[PDB]
Amino acid sequence: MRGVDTFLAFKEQADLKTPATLASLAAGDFLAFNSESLSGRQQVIQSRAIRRMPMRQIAYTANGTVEAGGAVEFTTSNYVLKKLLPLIFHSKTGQEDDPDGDGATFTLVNGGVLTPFTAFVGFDGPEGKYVRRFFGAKVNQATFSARVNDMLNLNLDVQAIGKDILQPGDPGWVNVTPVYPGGDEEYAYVFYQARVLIKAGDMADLAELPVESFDLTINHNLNTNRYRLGSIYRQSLDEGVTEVTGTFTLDAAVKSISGPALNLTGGTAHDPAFLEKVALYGKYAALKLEFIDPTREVAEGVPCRLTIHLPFVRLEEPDFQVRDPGVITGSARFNAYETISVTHVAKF
Amino acid sequence: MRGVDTFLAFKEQADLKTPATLASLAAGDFLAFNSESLSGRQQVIQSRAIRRMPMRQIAYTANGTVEAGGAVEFTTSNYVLKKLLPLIFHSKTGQEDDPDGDGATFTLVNGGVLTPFTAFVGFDGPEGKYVRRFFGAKVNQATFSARVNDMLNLNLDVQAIGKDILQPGDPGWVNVTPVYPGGDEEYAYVFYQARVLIKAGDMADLAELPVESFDLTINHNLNTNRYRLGSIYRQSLDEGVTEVTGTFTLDAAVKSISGPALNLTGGTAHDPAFLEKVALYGKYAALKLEFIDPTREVAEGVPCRLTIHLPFVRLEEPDFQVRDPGVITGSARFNAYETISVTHVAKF
Amino acid sequence: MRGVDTFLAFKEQADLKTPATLASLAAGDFLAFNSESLSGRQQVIQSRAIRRMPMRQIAYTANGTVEAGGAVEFTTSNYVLKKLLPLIFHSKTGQEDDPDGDGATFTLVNGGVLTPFTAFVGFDGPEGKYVRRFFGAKVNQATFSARVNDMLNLNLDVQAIGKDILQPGDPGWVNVTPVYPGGDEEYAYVFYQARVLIKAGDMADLAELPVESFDLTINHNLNTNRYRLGSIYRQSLDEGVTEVTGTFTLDAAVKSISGPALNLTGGTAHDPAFLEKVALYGKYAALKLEFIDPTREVAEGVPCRLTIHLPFVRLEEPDFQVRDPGVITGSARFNAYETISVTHVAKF
Amino acid sequence: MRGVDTFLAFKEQADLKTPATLASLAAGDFLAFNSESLSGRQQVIQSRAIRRMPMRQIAYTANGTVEAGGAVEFTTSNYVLKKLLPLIFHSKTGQEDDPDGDGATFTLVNGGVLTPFTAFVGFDGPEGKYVRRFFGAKVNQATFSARVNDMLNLNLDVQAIGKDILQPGDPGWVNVTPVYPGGDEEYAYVFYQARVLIKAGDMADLAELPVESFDLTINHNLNTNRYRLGSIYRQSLDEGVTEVTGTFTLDAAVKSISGPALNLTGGTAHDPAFLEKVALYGKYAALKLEFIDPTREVAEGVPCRLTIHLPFVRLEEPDFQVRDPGVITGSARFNAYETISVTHVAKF
Amino acid sequence: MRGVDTFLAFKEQADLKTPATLASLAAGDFLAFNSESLSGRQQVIQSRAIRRMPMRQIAYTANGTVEAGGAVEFTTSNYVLKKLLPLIFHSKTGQEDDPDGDGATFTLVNGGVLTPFTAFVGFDGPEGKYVRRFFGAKVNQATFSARVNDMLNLNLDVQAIGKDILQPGDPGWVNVTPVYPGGDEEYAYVFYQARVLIKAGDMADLAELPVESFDLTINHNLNTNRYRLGSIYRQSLDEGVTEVTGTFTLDAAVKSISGPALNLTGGTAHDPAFLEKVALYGKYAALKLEFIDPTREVAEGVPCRLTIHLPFVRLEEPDFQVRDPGVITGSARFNAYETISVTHVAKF
Repeated sequence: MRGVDTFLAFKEQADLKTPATLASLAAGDFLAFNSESLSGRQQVIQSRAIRRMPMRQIAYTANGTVEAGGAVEFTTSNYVLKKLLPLIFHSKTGQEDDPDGDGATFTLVNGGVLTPFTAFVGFDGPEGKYVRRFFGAKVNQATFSARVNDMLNLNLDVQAIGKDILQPGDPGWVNVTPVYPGGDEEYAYVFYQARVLIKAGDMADLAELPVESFDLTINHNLNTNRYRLGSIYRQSLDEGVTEVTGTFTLDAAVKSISGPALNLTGGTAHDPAFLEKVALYGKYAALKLEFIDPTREVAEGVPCRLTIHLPFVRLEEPDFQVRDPGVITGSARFNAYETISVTHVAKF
Repeated sequence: MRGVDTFLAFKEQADLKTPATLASLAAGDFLAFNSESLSGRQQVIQSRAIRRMPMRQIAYTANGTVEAGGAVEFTTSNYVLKKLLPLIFHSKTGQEDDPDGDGATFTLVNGGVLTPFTAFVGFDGPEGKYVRRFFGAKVNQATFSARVNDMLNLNLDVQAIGKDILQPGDPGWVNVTPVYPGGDEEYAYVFYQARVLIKAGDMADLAELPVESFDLTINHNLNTNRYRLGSIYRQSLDEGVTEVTGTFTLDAAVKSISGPALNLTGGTAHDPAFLEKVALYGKYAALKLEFIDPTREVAEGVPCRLTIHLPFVRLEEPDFQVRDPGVITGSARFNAYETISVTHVAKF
Repeated sequence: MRGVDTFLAFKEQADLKTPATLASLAAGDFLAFNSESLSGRQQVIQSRAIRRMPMRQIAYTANGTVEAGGAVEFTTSNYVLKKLLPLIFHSKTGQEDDPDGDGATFTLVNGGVLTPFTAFVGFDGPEGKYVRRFFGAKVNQATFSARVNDMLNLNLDVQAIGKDILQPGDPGWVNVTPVYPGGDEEYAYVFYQARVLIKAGDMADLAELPVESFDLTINHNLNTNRYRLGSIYRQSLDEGVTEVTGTFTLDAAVKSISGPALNLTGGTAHDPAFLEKVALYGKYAALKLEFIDPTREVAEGVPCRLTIHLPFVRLEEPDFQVRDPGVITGSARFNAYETISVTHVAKF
Repeated sequence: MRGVDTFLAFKEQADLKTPATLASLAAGDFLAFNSESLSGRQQVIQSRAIRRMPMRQIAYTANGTVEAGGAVEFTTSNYVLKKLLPLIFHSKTGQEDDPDGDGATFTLVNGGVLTPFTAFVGFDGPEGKYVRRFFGAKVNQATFSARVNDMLNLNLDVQAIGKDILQPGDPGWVNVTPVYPGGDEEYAYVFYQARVLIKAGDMADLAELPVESFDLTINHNLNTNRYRLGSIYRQSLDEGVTEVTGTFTLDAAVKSISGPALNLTGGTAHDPAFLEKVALYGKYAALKLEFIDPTREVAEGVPCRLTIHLPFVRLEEPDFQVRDPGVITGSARFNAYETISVTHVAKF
Repeated sequence: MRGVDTFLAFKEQADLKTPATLASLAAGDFLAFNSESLSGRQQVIQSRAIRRMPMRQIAYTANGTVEAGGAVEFTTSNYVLKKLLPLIFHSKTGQEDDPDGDGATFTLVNGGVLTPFTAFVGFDGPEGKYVRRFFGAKVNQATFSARVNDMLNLNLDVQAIGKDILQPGDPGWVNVTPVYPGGDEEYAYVFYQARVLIKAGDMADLAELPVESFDLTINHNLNTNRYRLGSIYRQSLDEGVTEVTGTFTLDAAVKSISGPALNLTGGTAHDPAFLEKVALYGKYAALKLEFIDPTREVAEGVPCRLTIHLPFVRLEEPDFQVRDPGVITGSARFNAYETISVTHVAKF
């Protein structure tokens, strides 16, 4: 088997306990991924009755609860986002390809819940055909990452209720053929389309920072330990409180490329201690990570766009250490507080 | 001192507390090793009486219990196995060079015990001569490892009661000269002599797997904390329950090279999910790791052989992750349950 | 032995592990080559057991995995192409000597595989007779090269599973007599039959470039490291992704000899920065390397022909350096992307 | 196009990111060069999403960061030096044609910076007209070389932010006509005007060495890897620490032609191991490479002059190997330490 | 200085750290060499304290460890061998000019060590007199080379502890006058005195091969990195394991000139694949490189002789490539394994 012999398909399921059928998979369900590590683990119970034996005994071993889940990396593309953003957030408003050009907005709501889905990891190679079905899956974490000379990546940590293996002849088997968007239909976001914008203190508008890389993690803090008597499976994947953290790498005392000057008082003079003072005084800043593809138009004059609005953000000490006689660089970590919004303007 | 200036010699001792003498060492006791890390550690006790002092004080420090032990790697050869297999297992039946050709079988028995031995790490170089004697030693762990373009290695984790240093002029000193088997007498096992065989479900016989590497660990779980008032030494090295684990690396959907087809129902059709289903359904499989040297005959038509019979084995999820568009490879871990047997057919 | 005393014969084998027999060689298997460098290498394993010895020891050395392969240069002729193009590409459609005159087309297909073959390098000279048989061979790389005052050359880099030596008296020996096409039957392509055609931007048709030389490499990126326990041989030669690169030498600001004008907007005015702008704007160009022999007719009015269609090609900076007061010449490297096709129209 | 059809023009630009316009070029900007190799390279990004495809595909490729730069060789002449010495060093004091006759002195200062410039490589030939503009250029390295029967050459390694192509009809195009100094106005330095002077230990003055050739490299160690999200271009060319190295070829045990005797104690007796002892004892020597043209007067009795003052220099082992029964010759490498000064006395 | 103005003298020193005095040099110490490249290198340490400075600073630079060594080429002659063979090998038995005629035998012993020596490279020319003394020198590598129309050459790679320069007036200076053997006393080995003999398989005796050239390298693998705190010098030159490799050039399928036929079964029929099969089957062969000067008698009927016995040798694939229609020639590389012996029968 080769990685090209395998397909990945997420499909949303009505109830957490009812896996999607392998015959319902259609266009839009199959995603091109960078790597998958979904797996299931069964727990083994050993009787505590003391017995003389040189080694473990089959008659006195039982198997207990099962876990399922793992990571999936994606290159954040057009259809990948269309499929995954609804699985990462609670509410969606609008349509990406809305003609007016405001796209779809994804937010976390007060008592919102995550959509459960079934992950199919199918294999069709010279050795044969079989599908790993992970049912009752939820996105536990989602990291957006942007590096130089790279694309925008999206790493999902998924928790599931259980795994099973479907093979030709099983009661729920269909010989599925993955269908993907055309090469001319699917688009990705590259590093040179990115813009990190910050605002703090009395700054009038968002000023663009020259960062080298950025990461943004949404962590839903699912409770993956709700077991009961009479079942080896998790009984739910209840979501806790969403923790939105992140990091971005940039120099010490950087000036803004565009927008106002980095100055907590809104003045025109640059503050070489801007981020350090933001971190030291516990100020709240507004971030905006924005990808714009001008070469792709969604409306009359509206380009493809992926904006992440993080109003109210608290930075840790920016980590600007004097390590050598060269340029002082560091990574500023941050935690988002009140809300996170994601607007995706895209045409399909 | 150089590593070539040193010798290693294990010798079996009647009682755990009576070290073997340095004059009893003879042919068969000295082993060629890859590396040794046997050492002793003394514990330092510091009085808790509160006293004003800028630093620790010699008058208020005592030294407590001592540990000894460490690792020794070997290239699993003819005489190395002859010497070490009796130290790793509880019972031996037969003789390796038995003319009929079934060799010696080493197994763990119900209430069996490990043989204690003394490890001599001797040095004889331009600087002088001295022996590190580790008395009351037992094999705590033993790992067999096979890699491609390598030999079969055996790593022993040894626990001992204590260490001492013998030097010219001590009451128990003898100027020992290590004697080793002739180059034409000693043989090793190479990777291309190895065969991993598996069996599960209704499979009729053992089918050979094409694995890239394998490891098998026997862990005797010695209790190394039995101290008493009136002695700085361990009072015993009581063995717990032997845990036999292992791992082997191979591809997803491997087909067997020889034997039947990998099929849990004994059919002739290949099952591309064989190991995954073995792990997911908690089935017990039979493994057999076997080295055969046809170029070395022990009987009329019986070749040198080292077989490790692991009936009843439980695999973890085989770890077949889609990491890249190339061949999907992974490592299947396993735990052995009821018994482990080791047959060594060898001529000396 | 002289190079004239040796023959070379490729023969296609059903399975990668079953070498072709030396008795199956017939007309069409024997090829006239410029030079061969096929060879096998055995790996030597040295025991890591530390031992005092001034030099390596025979008793403590083992031999490990084997590689085989090397290069073979051909003068791209009639029968050479007939034999080798099926070994370099995945799919073939048509017959070279098809009466209609479209020849055979060789392409890479989505999940296509390379044909394994056995290479016989036989020697029959005053010293005696013996054959080097390289079994399980695949074409790893194939370079087409055209220079002025030369013929079209084809250099193959071949990887194989192993080598063996056949001699009179061996179980698989036949006294083979090489049979070759008649001098009046075999034809080659000369430099003055070549045409390099390019197209980019809005150019309406392919415009001919005056190049001095060209090279085109197909690289199948075989995985030559798939070894296992129990075998010194490679277990497969799995092909990765085919990388098609190349280079052609020409002057700076060249005009086209025929076809439209080199103009990214399809106009009639020449663009002296055509290739530089193609490389700087990351445009995709279409190349066509075409050999035509009008003196050899395959159909009523169809000449012998070897066309290499490379639609979608990306040039690197054309390398037009001002080195001296003479004509500015340079080499434009390129990488092909979507597909490569090779049409061979030939009569045998 | 011929090398005579091309011109080269450097022009200093106010900010690193604002290229000089092609209409601002005037007398003094155009330089006669020996060879140019300025070029730009775009990086190509390949999506990591695993997909079945025989070859790279266009829809899944993006292009990333760009580099620009290359080498330019000059014959160190009057106006070439006037133009380039200000680009190689940090500070200039004086005017070459100062009547008093001390010329201009170029030095590296503590926190000094390099001047950014735009390099125009223009072509105007039978094929047409177009300019390669390399904007944001800095001198990364500068080598002065003197050989026998040659002129003094100056090789610049230049790093730039990016390249673009200007052509008739572009928004910033002007039909520039290169203007050069008259043949009777421009002068060069020949080998027979050179003098290498050394001083070490207690030597009272500088003693002239008879060297066969010399090289002196200034290396500014620019940081050419400062990229950010949202731009394919380098964000700066920050200069590190200037490393000034060099080499000169001469015979073993050479005596000085003029000045004192080569003697680390200032005595009149020659030391045949002078350079070897300077290198072995880690002594610091003072070098002075000086070109004087007596036939060209800049003041009443002051000739044209190019002096390179390298106080404090450390030689490596002079490389005086006995290779043959002839004269022992070798090359002494050196590293300059504290400061480097360059005085140019010239009339224009 | 000319190469004829210099002398070279090795002298054996009692301890590695005590250089031989320049007054102890006498007849037999001075050797005629082809070329020397002995040199010393001092390491320069740069403080890591970050400081603003355009260039390195003398106050913040220190110099560290020193290396010494280099190559010396000799024409393997009578006295050259007498002097150097004891420095290349561990043990010597016998005297070259022993009347019985078995000469001196040089071998590597189990725990043998190399003799340290001091190398004097003295210069006495019109410029003056001075000696380079390299103390604590050991032979790291020694290559014997034989070509057609050449003499037998011996290239030594020497590692030393340090270098110093002695000059008239130093505390250890003596005006040494080199004394050499008379022209009528010294003899060399020419190519036409050479014989390469091979034996493998069941061959009864050594059969002579017609080779074009040969090389044999002894490599002692000295550890040249044993430095300590408080010293800039190496603390030892500990020798590792001696690797004896070599190569000889010959034609493909060569027959033996004398001795038995090249046949792995001892038969009288020639095997055209002899060396290829020796390399492919991993057989061990016995080589013997032997120079005999019949015109020089050491005993009543015993001629001058230099034999290199290499029992047990493993050849790589002989490198017999079909490059052209002429005779197939190649080079067979080999590694010696168990022992190497060198017998020198010589009269002085």
